[PDB]
Amino acid sequence: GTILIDLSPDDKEFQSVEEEMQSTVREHRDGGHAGGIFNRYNILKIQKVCNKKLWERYTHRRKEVSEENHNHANERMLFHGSPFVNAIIHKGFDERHAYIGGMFGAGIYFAENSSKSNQYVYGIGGGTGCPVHKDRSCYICHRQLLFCRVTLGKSFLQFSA
Amino acid sequence: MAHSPPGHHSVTGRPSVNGLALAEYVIYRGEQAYPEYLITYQIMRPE
Ligand SMILES: Cc1ccc(-c2cc(=O)c3ccccc3o2)cc1
Ligand SMILES: [Zn+2]
Repeated sequence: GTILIDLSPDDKEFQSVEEEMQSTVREHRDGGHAGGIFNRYNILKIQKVCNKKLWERYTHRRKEVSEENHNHANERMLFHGSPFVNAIIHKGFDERHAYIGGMFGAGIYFAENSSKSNQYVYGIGGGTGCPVHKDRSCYICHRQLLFCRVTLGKSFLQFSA
Repeated sequence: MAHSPPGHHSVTGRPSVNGLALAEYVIYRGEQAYPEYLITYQIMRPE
């Protein structure tokens, strides 16, 4: 039930997502090992992901959270990078997309820094890099990230290194 | 998948060392996220 609609580079929505993408690139403590060496991206395409069933599943949970938390869903737009991006866009997030070894427990992880999610695009630790050149820093091959809507509700604050 | 801490709906990982790192977040239910944009890109070799 998923369809993908291309945004034009002329569209303000293309431009604002490109800007979140470009402006939240940071350097990473691995020197670019997981995700590659870059300061910016060549954005080739931005598509809106439309799936009614998945959307309603999201908004239902959002309301339950809100009502347990003085009417505050505490919703954010966050990046997600995953080898399972094709399954996620078609079937939604579930336990199969969880980071079992994540530092805050087996759950599904999102990032404010696009460059952080870029590290997971080819797998945890960047896997073996791109399918074609086996290069975690490939400048030729095309990559995909998700920019996602996330409900945090009452978030347990964990201070951490 | 684990559970949220009792009385909470997610975990926020507040960066407490790398001054430039933004926050990271964890949910324990797939239903608390929707994948709104698919961005196709290349990283660019610095000049
Ligand atoms: C199997 C698996 C494991 C982890 C991710 C993932 C994807 C993310 O975008 C991410 C962002 C911040 C911190 C951790 C993150 O982990 C994606 C897939
Ligand atoms: Zn490649």
